[PDB]
Amino acid sequence: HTLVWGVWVNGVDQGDGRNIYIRSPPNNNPVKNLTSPDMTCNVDNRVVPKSVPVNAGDTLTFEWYHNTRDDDIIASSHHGPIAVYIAPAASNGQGNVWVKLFEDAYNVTNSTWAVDRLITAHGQHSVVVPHVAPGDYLFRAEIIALHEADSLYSQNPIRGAQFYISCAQITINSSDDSTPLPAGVPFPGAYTDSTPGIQFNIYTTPATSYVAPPPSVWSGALGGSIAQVGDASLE
Ligand SMILES: [Cl-]
Ligand SMILES: [Cl-]
Ligand SMILES: [Cl-]
Ligand SMILES: [Cl-]
Ligand SMILES: [Cl-]
Ligand SMILES: [Cu+2]
Repeated sequence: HTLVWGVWVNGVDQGDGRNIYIRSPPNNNPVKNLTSPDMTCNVDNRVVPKSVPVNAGDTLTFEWYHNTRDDDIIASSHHGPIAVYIAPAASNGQGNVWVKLFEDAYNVTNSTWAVDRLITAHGQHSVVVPHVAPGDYLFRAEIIALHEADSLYSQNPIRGAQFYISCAQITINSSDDSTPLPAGVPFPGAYTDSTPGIQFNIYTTPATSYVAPPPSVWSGALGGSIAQVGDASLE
């Protein structure tokens, strides 16, 4: 159970974005139905009044929280991967538009899931803004909590993978457009019951075996991190 508070741009807090530049849902409950329209941008997908200005090459940091800013972020039980996707805003997230910019899943090197790292990072994870066309975009940050994912939601709706989805409105101002954005995948649609990484037993299946759901990270993506970029208590 987690939500996006706001974003940082090059280590500068853009302030509370909830219902402002984040298409915030009403609460922190997961999406679970893989065919749901709610897979696009969560349960209240609508235009919000502000879009955060960035330039290509900026570090854009999403900041998550549980109940209040800079709290426990997400329950530690919620082990799973983190991904970020981009789509042109005019799409409203519809059709074959979502391009993956970032994936972290299980990290053998230090025996962490992405979610574990997110908690350590005070809810903060980042992407480099890609060299796409100037204009308005949706950045879709997605946490998959796997603690109940040994069952399919379609078999038992009390369980299943849990999707914490947040769409931020981002305006890319300066960009040389050296990596034009291609068509992408649909949400809903890209994840199905058989997709790798949707049905997974963290209790009995080795985490080193986990494969995150496709699609693969786009060739144009410039990277990211899961790491604190600024101290929210420093304000
Ligand atoms: Cl839960
Ligand atoms: Cl950190
Ligand atoms: Cl099942
Ligand atoms: Cl990949
Ligand atoms: Cl490319
Ligand atoms: Cu939860």
